[PDB]
Amino acid sequence: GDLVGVNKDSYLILETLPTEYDSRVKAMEVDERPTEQYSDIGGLDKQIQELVEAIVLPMNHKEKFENLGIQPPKGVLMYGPPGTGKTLLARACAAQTKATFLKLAGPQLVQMFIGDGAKLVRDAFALAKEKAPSIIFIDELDAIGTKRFDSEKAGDREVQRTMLELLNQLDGFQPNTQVKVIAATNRVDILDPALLRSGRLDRKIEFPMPNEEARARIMQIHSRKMNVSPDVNYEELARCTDDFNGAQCKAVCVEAGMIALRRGATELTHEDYMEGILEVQAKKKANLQYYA
Amino acid sequence: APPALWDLAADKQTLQSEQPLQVARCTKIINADSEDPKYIINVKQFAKFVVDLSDQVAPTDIEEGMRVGVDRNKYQIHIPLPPKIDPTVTMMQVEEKPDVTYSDVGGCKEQIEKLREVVETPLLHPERFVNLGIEPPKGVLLFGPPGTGKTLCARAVANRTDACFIRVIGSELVQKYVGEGARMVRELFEMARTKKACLIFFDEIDAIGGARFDDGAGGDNEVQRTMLELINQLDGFDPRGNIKVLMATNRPDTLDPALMRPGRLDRKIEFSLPDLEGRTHIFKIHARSMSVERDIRFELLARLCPNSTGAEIRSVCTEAGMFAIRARRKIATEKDFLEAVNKVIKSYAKFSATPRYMTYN
Amino acid sequence: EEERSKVDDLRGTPMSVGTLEEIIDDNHAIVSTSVGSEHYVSILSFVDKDLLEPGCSVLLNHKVHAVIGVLMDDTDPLVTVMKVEKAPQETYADIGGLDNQIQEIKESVELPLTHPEYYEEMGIKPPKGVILYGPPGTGKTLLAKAVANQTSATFLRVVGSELIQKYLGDGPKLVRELFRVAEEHAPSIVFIDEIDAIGTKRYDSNSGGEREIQRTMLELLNQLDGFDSRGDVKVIMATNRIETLDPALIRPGRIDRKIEFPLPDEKTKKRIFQIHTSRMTLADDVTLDDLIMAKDDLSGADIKAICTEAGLMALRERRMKVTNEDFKKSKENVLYKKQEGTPEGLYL
Amino acid sequence: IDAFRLINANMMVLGHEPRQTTSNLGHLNKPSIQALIHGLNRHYYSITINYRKNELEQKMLLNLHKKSWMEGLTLQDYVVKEMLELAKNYNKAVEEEDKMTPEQLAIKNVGKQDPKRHLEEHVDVLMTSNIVQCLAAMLDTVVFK
Amino acid sequence: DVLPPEADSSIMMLTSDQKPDVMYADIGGMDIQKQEVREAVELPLTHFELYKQIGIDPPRGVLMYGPPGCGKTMLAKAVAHHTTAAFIRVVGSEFVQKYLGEGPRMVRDVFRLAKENAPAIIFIDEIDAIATKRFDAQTGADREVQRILLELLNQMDGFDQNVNVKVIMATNRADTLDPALLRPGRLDRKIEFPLPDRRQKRLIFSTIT
Amino acid sequence: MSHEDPGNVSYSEIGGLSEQIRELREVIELPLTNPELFQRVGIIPPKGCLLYGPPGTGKTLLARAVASQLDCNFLKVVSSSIVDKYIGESARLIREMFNYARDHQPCIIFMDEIDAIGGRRFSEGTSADREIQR
Amino acid sequence: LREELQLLQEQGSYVGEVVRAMDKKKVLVKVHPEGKFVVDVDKNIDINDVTPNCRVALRNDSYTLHKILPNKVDPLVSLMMVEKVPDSTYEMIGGLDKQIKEIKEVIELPVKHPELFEALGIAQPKGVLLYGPPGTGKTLLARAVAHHTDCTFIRVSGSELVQKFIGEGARMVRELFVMAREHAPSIIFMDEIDSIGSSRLEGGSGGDSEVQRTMLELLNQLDGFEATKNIKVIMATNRIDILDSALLRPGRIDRKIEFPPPNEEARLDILKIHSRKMNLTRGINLRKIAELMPGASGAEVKGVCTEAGMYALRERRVHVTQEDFEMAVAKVMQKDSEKNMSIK
Ligand SMILES: Nc1ncnc2c1ncn2[C@@H]1O[C@H](COP(=O)(O)OP(=O)(O)OP(=O)(O)O)[C@@H](O)[C@H]1O
Ligand SMILES: Nc1ncnc2c1ncn2[C@@H]1O[C@H](COP(=O)(O)OP(=O)(O)OP(=O)(O)O)[C@@H](O)[C@H]1O
Ligand SMILES: Nc1ncnc2c1ncn2[C@@H]1O[C@H](COP(=O)(O)OP(=O)(O)OP(=O)(O)O)[C@@H](O)[C@H]1O
Ligand SMILES: Nc1ncnc2c1ncn2[C@@H]1O[C@H](COP(=O)(O)OP(=O)(O)OP(=O)(O)O)[C@@H](O)[C@H]1O
Repeated sequence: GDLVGVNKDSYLILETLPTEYDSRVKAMEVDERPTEQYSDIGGLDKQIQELVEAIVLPMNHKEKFENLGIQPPKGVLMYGPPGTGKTLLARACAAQTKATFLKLAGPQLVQMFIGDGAKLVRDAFALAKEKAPSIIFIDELDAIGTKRFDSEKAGDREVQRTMLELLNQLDGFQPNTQVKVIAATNRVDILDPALLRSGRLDRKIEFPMPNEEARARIMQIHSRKMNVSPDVNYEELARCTDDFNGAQCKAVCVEAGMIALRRGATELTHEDYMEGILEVQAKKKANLQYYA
Repeated sequence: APPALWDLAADKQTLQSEQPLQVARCTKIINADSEDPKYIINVKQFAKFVVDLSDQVAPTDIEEGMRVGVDRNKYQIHIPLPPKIDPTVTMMQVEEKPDVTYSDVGGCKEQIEKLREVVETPLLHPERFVNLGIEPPKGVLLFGPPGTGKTLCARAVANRTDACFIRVIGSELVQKYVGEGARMVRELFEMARTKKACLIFFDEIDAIGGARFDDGAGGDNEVQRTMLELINQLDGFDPRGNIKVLMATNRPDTLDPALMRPGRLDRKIEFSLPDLEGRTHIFKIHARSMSVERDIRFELLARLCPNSTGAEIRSVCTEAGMFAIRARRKIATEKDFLEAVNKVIKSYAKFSATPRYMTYN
Repeated sequence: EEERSKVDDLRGTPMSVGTLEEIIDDNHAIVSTSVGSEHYVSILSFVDKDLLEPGCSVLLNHKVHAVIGVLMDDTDPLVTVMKVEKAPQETYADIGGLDNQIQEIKESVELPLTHPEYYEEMGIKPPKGVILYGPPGTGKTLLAKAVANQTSATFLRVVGSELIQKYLGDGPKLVRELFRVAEEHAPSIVFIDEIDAIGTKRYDSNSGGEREIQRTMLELLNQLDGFDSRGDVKVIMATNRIETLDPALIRPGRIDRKIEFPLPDEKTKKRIFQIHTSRMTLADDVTLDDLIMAKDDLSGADIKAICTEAGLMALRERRMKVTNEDFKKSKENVLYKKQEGTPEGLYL
Repeated sequence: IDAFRLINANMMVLGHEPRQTTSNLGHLNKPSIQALIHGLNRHYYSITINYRKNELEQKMLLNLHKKSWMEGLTLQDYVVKEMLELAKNYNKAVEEEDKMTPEQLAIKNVGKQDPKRHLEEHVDVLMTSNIVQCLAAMLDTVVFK
Repeated sequence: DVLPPEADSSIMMLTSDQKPDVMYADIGGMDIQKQEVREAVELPLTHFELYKQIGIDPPRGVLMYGPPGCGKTMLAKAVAHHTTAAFIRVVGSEFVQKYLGEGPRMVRDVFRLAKENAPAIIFIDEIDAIATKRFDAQTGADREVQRILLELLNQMDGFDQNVNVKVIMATNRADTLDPALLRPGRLDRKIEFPLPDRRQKRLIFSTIT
Repeated sequence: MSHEDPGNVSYSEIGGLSEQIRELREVIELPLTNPELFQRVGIIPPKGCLLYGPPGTGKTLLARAVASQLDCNFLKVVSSSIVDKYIGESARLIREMFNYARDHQPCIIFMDEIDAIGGRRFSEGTSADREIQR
Repeated sequence: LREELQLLQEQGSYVGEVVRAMDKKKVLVKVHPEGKFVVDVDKNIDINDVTPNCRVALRNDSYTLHKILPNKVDPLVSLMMVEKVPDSTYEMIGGLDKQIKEIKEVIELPVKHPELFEALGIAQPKGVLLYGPPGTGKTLLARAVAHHTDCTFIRVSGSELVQKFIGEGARMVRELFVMAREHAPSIIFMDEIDSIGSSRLEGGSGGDSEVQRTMLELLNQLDGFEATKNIKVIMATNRIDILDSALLRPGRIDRKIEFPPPNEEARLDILKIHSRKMNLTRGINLRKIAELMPGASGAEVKGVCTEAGMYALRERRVHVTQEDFEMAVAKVMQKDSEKNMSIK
């Protein structure tokens, strides 16, 4: 091992002291519980369960899996045009699983020196095996997971080898079947074909632009705290939402929280939602002028 | 010299304190605790320091990830030292002095009211208390034509209660090799959480966006380090941050910070840029500069040079005094008609020189 | 008195000098000797702690690693490159025929410093400097327009600098740490001439590299942006192309103007050759008419040494005196032609 | 070894320069033993060390040491001829390389830096080498008759 | 007292004489390559009295390049079975270590065994690794070993003229080589290993059968 | 040697290709049991092999199965150990890996995912591409 | 010695390097493996006597200055130089008689004759260059500059170790020029930076453009402002670059020297000089052997002497026969250009 006390010139080890190694590579960040819950989303009900299943099933049903000889999934991919809410949603799943949450990211695996990414991933799994099954979430794996075409070299190539080392840990190392790890990416434009496995990415969910009824449900849960003017039909605001991402929905939600005092511009009512809805892609202006 | 004399005689009392306070070396970060009295500390000597604590410091003052002192004789802890500020790269990135004040023009049509209602006016909370919340959005976004941008932040310093916010430029993230942006955004935000409501500003992504790349490697994956970890740190649970954030740019680039922010940040604006009556208001404050009276007609030539912002017409009133010293003149009304003579020839020469006959031909 | 004699043995004799790490509001000073050391020193006087700033060298007495007092030494390798000096014996009047072109750059740099009365009453103030360049080989001839600026206050002659491409410093502050040390000794002028950063096609040789070296040159690009550009520290750039600077850099500066050096004509050739031969007496047998007439669009330096290459071969005949044997050999150099060439070749 | 004694630092008001009998004081001050030792002469002063006569045991200390160091009994040691083949290598192979230099002493003459003495030390080595082998050959005629 | 001196801890030398390595019967370059190799490689071993008569310098330079075919080390092993000789078997990248102070000892001890005793042919395979010129200071470990290559490039000038030394060299990339390497006055003999093509097929099929 | 894997059985569990199942059993096991065929006929046995992917599976399954079944005689190499650490030396690792390969016999070495550590010298990035060339 | 060894015993007597001198009475001392230390008096070496960039003996007690030792900056420079250049006295090279004819006063006139420059009322030239197809003198022109001018050989890159020793890196516009001031009659040479690599004119004329800009900026120095004379430049031409050097320097401003192709009178003298180191028969005619080698270069004449000496070595004879010189020509005639495809 390492970390054995040797005292001055005496050169005698009295006791071998824990825990593992080393420095800030040891503990990335200690997290407890999220505030939000999985009930803050809508329209994803069928596709969110695919993520909810794979993480929840090994907890309680592990005794039922040993009877039928079933291996629980490990790698899971969460992607969609942002905002898809995957940052808080996959984090809100750590409260239901009761497992300890550890914050991690692609850039977090990058350091100044060489070979440090290979030291970080082997460092987390060492704490993962000791701390019992847990939940580790990473964000934007496709960035560090880009093998491009030719070389050399990619700046993150140290991590793109470490990500493939994670595939080797999910290949040759049996203990890596423990402490399921959650992954999320912005785009599937760059995806490794070797990622297919139960230990590797297994459940991979394509999150499209939420439905017009789904965009109304997710934005109502966010606006339930604020005080809004009465007479909200919910019919026009749902239909006026098309192709818009969940983050652009909160952009209207955050906008809808400013309408109380004055604001001073006059929103009145029922035009609030369609205001910030058009803000990003609209509004003419032109149309015609300078042209026909 | 009086401070030099007395100090040389004041060290005679210091050589009584000579031996103590020497043992303070070195700075070391603790890692784990085996028991209540004993901890372990990683020290600059590359080993780990398993230590007790002196009776002067309570055991609750020593927590994991803290830099503390030691007494090299008895080896017990002396005093914890929290402070250390920046590496060599980010210490320059800290703001030094205000510049680019917005008193030169006002008021703007929309973009001034767009942001001021979401961030500035709620800072004193005549509004946010009753109006929100819905914890307010943490930042805004500035972009558009170059005139005008970042100028509103300096005028906000005079209108902001104690104390002024430190602003940070985003074009210094590239020095040598890679990985400096990793440790950069980490510790500067850890200091930002200690800034207790002091805002943090970001801008100048166009300063690195002129060329910066030929074929590869970019430029893309190595940039995903700083930009994603930024948003990742921006997505951090605690506080976060009570110091808000301030974001700015020139072009809409890039998309990843643009679609991540609306769930947290809000209120993007588009410059604006001057107006007809806006350009003459710049000449109103410029009347206090140079030597200028109220007899001049500003709107005469103001409509003939659109999209000059406030920077070009500043050089117009600048080079105007350049010829005024060469021609010995003084007051801009003297000089009534012939101030516009140097105003028309200098402004059109600064844009460009093109033959006018080939235009219609 | 007895002060210096009493306290000389406290710090020394064989004391060591470290570097100040940080300053604590509790009066405890943390000094770091090389490498990786700390300490606590409590001194309430002799500071001068504000002028110090962190990252500086401070004394350490033997007993025990404490500071008797702080001094300002060196400072840094960059401040040394300003000297020396320049301020030569040459003046702006030593060149001629550019008087119409030089009056724009000369009056712009003379607007600050001397004649400040109309500079301060204005309260606008274009202290932006200029940008120089020109063919065929000029742009250092426009530096000969700054030889009058070299004699004005403090000047810095820079070609490719040092720390730009070779090894980087910390931030733009290198020019700004020059500005704070200049503010006591000010005014000052920092010239920029013939930037070789982007001038080289293939860098020497293969390095870290074809991509990142552009990003450490991008560090220069943001260093001149700059944050936050206020005063002068005059900036006068000389190089082939100005397009290397991004439009975001022009916003802080410098937006004043840039000038080009045109090919000097026969009136300028004779005038430049005359002033160089004015102070130092020329020879009467050599006429200036056939020299300026036989050449078309050539600098003032090229007309000079074509008479030197005649005097070159002249000493092979062992003549220090003016002799008519060289007059024909100098007229032979006029018949030799070859002074200018450039494509063309076409009939238009 | 070393010896030192602490002088009182509170004596700074009084004189710092005892003692009498400068004989052992001047000899103790030399060699002065480098610098830092004399740099520690602040607050300290050295002291002389002499040996009262142990000659009772000191006579046997030389006797017990040399009696066991001479051939172990003085008998037992009486590498021999094999070292002579190694000696005659040092009496021949080393000779010709040392006798090229007298040829280098002749220049000739004279373009090389002089004087240079190549005589020692190998000449006296060859002297003792034959003194060894001749008195070692006497062991035959000493032990026998 | 100093060392004899010796080769110290560098390399370590010899290890070629253990034998065997590769028999020259496969390809020896009979009557074609054994000619150019005769005069320019194994004649420089000594042949002292013959070179003073002609007055032409038989330089140490032997260059090899353009695999396939291999050749190279086999030509070093072919001469090993012709005349018994102590060969230095090394690589371009192997001598880079954590200590740059040993460098000045290496090229000294490597080239001191050629001048004092001459059954010596020194072979260095794929020098293009250290031939890469890296500017950065953190890479100074690489900057020092190409000075090592340039130091032995100076030591070859200290040999001429003339007696004695021989150095054979092979690399797979000739573009990264410094201009001082192949500049005249140091390597005056460059033997390009020809592409085997059709002529060596029946030759390599004869030795394999 | 801290690795591990079941099988034995996993050799023939994949099922295909039958020609790759029988050939990998020969080139490995036959030189161990019967060196006579090489010395009597006078042919050089293959000292290396290359298994690449992923057009299907069986790379890590079939090779590591014989490895784990060969017990104390084997050598494993992960692509993460070549970069090692800042100013680290893997050149002595490559010489050590093949040095102990000449000790335990027949040794078997697995190198997986060499695209990152197999760096070409055509385009040499930063300071880190040369240490890959070494 | 035993007493002297004691002073050197404890920590040992080190060697320090003084980077700069301070007004505070402390002198900076740098150890080679370690960092930069500092030490005060030191009353043996006075404060004003301490000069930067020098070598001093470091004591083992107070780390003071025991002795003073000089440093040699130029021998490290000249090491790279003497590695890259031989001597070549005037008799060693042919066809150079016209070169040193009109090039001699490019060297010694600005040194010992400042007066005749003002006889015509004129200043010094800024350099020269040669242009043409090879030809020989790529080595030989640089070979002659060291022995003729008696100047530093500081040369164009040059790898890798041109930038390292002088400052942090060589910008070629200052360092190379500053080191040219240390030697009073010093000129500048650039070799080669002319070859086919780089036959595409991109890297060939692009890397030289910094030297092309260096010689242009030198013209402006001695015109507008400078205190320094004798600063000049000389170029060596291998392939192309004839028109590239002619655009900037069409004999302007200096004596016009064309890089000589192999010529009749050029092959006569270059063969007689290189034949003085060999034993040759006296029944040989040096006139016919020079005319039988059209084209090639004077360096090829040296190659003929080597090839003609290899076969004479094979026959085991002390001399060489002119028939074997014809065998040396037959070896080099097979490498000429290419054919017959494309043209005819
Ligand atoms: N479909 C959705 N349902 C509920 N909330 C959403 C939805 N989409 C976005 N949000 C909200 O918008 C806020 C902004 O998060 P955002 O969606 O930008 O992160 P993200 O795009 O999931 O990040 P990443 O793509 O890196 O996983 C979140 O706090 C989240 O609660
Ligand atoms: N045919 C199979 N039978 C049983 N298990 C298999 C099979 N193929 C793959 N596996 C499992 O997948 C893991 C990886 O195996 P292998 O390396 O052969 O495929 P792979 O290279 O990962 O494929 P990909 O690169 O497409 O993911 C092994 O741990 C193994 O348990
Ligand atoms: N539209 C405008 N109206 C009035 N003054 C302006 C305008 N645009 C710029 N200015 C003036 O120009 C001066 C310098 O502005 P500066 O070039 O620093 O803007 P900037 O910070 O570069 O803009 P951005 O952040 O968009 O790049 C300011 O003092 C400001 O008064
Ligand atoms: N007669 C021959 N002709 C050609 N090649 C042969 C002959 N005999 C053996 N070889 C080949 O030479 C190889 C070993 O020679 P050597 O060590 O010189 O290779 P190498 O030059 O290092 O290889 P590389 O060119 O890839 O670096 C053997 O693998 C063998 O195949």
